[PDB]
Amino acid sequence: VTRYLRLKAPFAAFRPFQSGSFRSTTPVPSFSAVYGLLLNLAGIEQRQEVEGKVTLIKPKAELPKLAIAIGQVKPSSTSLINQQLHNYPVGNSGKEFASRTFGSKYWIAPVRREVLVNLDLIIGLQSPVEFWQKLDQGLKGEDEIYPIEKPDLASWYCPLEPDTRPNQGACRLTLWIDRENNTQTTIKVFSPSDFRLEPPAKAWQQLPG
Amino acid sequence: EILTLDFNLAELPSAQHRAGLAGLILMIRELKKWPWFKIRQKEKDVLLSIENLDQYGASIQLNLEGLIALFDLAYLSFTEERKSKFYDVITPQGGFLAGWDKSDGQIWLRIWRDMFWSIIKGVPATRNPFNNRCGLNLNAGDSFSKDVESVWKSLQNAEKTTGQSGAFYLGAMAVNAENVSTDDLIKWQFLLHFWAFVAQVYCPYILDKDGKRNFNGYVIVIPDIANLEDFCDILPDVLSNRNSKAFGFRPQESVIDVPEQGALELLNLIKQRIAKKAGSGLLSDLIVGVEVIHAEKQGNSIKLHSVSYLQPNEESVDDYNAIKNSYYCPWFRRQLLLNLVLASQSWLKRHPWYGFGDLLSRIPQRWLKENNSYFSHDARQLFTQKKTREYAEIVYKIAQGFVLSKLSSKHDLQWSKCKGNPKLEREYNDKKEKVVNEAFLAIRSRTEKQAFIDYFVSTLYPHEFVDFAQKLFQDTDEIRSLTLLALSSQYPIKRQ
Amino acid sequence: NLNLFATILTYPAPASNYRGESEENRSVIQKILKDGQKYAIISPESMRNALREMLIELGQPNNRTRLHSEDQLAVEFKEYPNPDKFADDFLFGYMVAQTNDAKEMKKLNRPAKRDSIFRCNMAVAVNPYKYDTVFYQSPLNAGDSAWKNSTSSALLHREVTHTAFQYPFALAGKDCAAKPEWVKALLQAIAELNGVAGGHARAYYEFAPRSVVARLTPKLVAGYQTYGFDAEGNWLELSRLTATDSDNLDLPANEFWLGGELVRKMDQEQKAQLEAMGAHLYANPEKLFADLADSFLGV
Amino acid sequence: NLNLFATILTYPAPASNYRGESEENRSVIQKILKDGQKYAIISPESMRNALREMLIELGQPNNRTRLHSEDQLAVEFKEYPNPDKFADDFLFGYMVAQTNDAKEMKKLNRPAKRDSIFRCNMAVAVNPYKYDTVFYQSPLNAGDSAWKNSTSSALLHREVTHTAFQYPFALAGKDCAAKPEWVKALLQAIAELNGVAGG
DNA sequence: TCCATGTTA
DNA sequence: ATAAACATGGA
Repeated sequence: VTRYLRLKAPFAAFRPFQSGSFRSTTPVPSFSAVYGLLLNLAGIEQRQEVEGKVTLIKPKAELPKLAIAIGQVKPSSTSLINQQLHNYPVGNSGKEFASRTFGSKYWIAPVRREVLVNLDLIIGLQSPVEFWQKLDQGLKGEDEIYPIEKPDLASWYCPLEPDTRPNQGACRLTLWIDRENNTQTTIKVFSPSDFRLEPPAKAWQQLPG
Repeated sequence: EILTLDFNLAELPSAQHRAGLAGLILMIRELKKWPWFKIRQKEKDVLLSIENLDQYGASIQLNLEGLIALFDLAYLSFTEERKSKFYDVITPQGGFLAGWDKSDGQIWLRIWRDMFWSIIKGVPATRNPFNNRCGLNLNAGDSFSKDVESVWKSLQNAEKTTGQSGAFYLGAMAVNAENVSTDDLIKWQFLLHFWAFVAQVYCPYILDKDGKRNFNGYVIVIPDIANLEDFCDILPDVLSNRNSKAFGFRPQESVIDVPEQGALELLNLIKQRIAKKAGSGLLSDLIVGVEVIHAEKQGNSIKLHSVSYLQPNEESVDDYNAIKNSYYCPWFRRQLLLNLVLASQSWLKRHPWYGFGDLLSRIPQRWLKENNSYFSHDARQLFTQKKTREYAEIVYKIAQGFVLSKLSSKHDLQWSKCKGNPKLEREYNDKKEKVVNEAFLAIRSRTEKQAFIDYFVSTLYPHEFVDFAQKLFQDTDEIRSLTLLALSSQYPIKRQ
Repeated sequence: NLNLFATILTYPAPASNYRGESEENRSVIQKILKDGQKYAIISPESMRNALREMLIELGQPNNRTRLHSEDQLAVEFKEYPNPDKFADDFLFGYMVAQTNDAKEMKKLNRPAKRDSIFRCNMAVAVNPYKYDTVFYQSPLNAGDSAWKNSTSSALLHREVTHTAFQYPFALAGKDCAAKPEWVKALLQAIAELNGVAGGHARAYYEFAPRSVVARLTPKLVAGYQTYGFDAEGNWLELSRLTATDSDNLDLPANEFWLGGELVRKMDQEQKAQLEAMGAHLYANPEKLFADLADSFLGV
Repeated sequence: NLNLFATILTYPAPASNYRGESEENRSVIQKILKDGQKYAIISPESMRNALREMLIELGQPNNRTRLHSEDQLAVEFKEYPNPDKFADDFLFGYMVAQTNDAKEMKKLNRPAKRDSIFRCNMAVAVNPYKYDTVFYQSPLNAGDSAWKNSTSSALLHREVTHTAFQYPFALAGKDCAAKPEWVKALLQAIAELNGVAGG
């Protein structure tokens, strides 16, 4: 890796991909979300932004190549703070609903979901010099994030093989997802490793995106 | 026709599919033990063979008649009569579970059956398969294969995509924030038809104003399988080693209080069986994770309450094994399970349960606290299950000294003489009650940083050993909790 | 070349918002385990709704009404938001319609999908909850009336507390320059917020500005993090005064004006002379936001 | 077009609100925390009831009254005779059911919900109190003419404290339908506000 | 696509 | 205390 930078945030939420009627969350963000956040923070606009019923139709032909890991310093708890969020009905969709048709989003119904009390992340990116330079220009050029790479090292994550039973692992995770018919991502489960030493090469994952 | 299917545990996205594989394998194993099954095999040339059964993969070979037989066995059902203040209700047979529930009246099965109607098939349009196979006699050659042919056509190309229906008991057709549909595989959707037979069911409840348990919905427990062959060998006796004592019309063990309690109970039974059944690895080597679902029906709609993922650690199992020893645990001391969860490893040792234990106890049970003492409050937490330890012990000494000395100074009557003669115990005990509850209620309210310490004058009213103000003036909560709880230790014991 | 963002605080008063999720015969409020304690919170959706209500109250045109319906809560009186002008004041204009207005063939406007301006955070209390409780009479309506009576009368109870709230803006960018008048009106509406929560008419709590202080150059937010502050003290003052004394040359205090309403009463001269002669005027939030708008029209 | 709101206080005297929610032997008053101290409370429902009572007294049309002749206290004139055409202060009482006066649509086109013009708030003290303050006494029984037969024979306690307290209120601005005399009569009733207490 | 219906210890 | 605001696959 070239260098890595640290950040923290008080509140966040990471929905499982089509969790269901009742939402849920995961202790750590997905790799795809982190990749998108880093791409946007550099000021790189999305490669494709066509419009229609849906979006996110992304070929890999023109897209930066890069390798990302993930880290974690302090465990955080979870809470549930919501009572309502409307939806789009399935069924008759009778009476007025069919009468209005104004970007409908009618039939408000109650539903709850989860939030994270606190969040802090440490990992950065292994990338060529030009990409890091333009990322710095996007951050500084024409909540809070800053590089403390060498000190302040904490635990990390890594894919797990059928041995060495881990503790408090993440149930599911996403690598590269497109909102269409596909095979989604291959590996789901991940395992945390606790040691104040540089993460192993297995922790680094070369992202296809 | 001959069709072969191969499955790998690593490629499954959810633990539900992993349960489905084990359910299908157990279905085949149980079906292989029926005379009518082999009669149909030798008559209609039924093909059914497990090829490669190991820890990491599975292989199956089957024909159309095998699918017909499996759907005949799985979707078997009959009709039962119930009364109203009369009507017929169709009830599923239960499959291989009927051959394993040795409890009187198959009461466990009943709960399972109830659950199958509560959440599994809340939408009645999905009840069609059981309607057709009601009253059929597989020993008499009764069979049904109309729906089987469509499934066979679909399975002819299992790699094609499809759409998830409500047969998956989580989510909707698209969740419908917008029109998204969903993604799944035909072979993967086939596997979900049988995992419901492996899940565990428990009945949660809430406490009313009168303290009676009001049951609402169910809690479903799903295991995550690591070694398939070991799991399928051990479960048949795990189910058979369950308790049989029933409370009312439900098993006593079936009553749980928190969603995580059933997860601990299942793996506790597994740990009992691993001592009973040797030759397998540790619990982690058998179960990777536990899934807990809280569900309940409301009208023509189904609502969820909690979804979570647990861990199989045994040190928590050892602690949990202690709670069942105490008989008729009060619902307040029961909240000890809540505080079971480099920061929170040893958080239980401070017992900070005064707050939430008091919050609920205030409202409806300040009236009911005089009733049966909730079985002596498990001897008031078994009398703290017996200088910081000395700091805890001096509170117990001081409370007893206060109550005895005050009751003596009031009328100079001693329980030593009272126990000697009959017909005078309850008159003494009534004064004891009315002298303890007033002080307990006085400490119940008027609690803050400074005013609380001034009430210690009353505690030592009829009145080294001083070098602890550096703790008393700082905590103000642990000491308050101890003085509140230990004061109830001197509360009278019940007559019986 | 940015949009400034700040943090507001409210005068203490008893809490009003009951957040549903009622269990047995009590109404409760959601809590957060910030440091193992209890804290009352409010979701940003209520603030968004209240701000839009004040925008419609001030007379600014809009195309959406949430009216009290007899059957079930719903929102209506809305048409196609074809122009960005005359609608929704450049914010919160979602659309998920599958077939609408010939998409863009005759609409000829941007889809207005997944667009937002002035994304706001959520409010947090400053004092721990002490497990309070206040009971409630709640007698039956009648024993002889034609209308129903719920067959009995109960004795309820609810909990209240007095605690201030802090609240960040988080407004940035430079694209919101089409209607500076709309921006000024929105700023005035924020300065004139009252009854933001939908809690209840009685025991009403209102969000009045009280020592709103934050600013930055056209760089992303950092430094004070909008949270991690003490209660009923000088967190504003201690935090940014200490930082600016440590960072008088590291960060420009000329643009980042003064902080704290108490220092407006004492030691104002010393702080001003030691820091800078910048536009650090602080008399009232109204004129403060007026000069913010005056300086913001040029940028 | 014009809004108004004010905070008012009174003169010091012993406490007046009494409910006895704790126990028969010991009576207590509601307590609230404030900066580590404790203070007294008078709930807004009491002031609402008192305002209704003075609107009764000041010769104003009414749509609610009590009976004081039932085992469990209830209200009669609010719900029995009135279809809620015009409330005391346009409070337009609500309640939900399968129907309410023929779905409250055909006979009288009014919304199910209410207006809530008035805007009150909790009343809080200015200085703290401290624990029990006064004793009390109770008789044994009637004796010869046995009709009461309580047979209590106890010496209970009471809680009193001396404090003058204040409270705010607010009023809507653009409400002018049938206002001219109604709102000024309500204001005049506020001016006195005599009979409010828990006892 | 649309238009056929289900209740307790 | 009421107090309420969903799904299947079927020609």
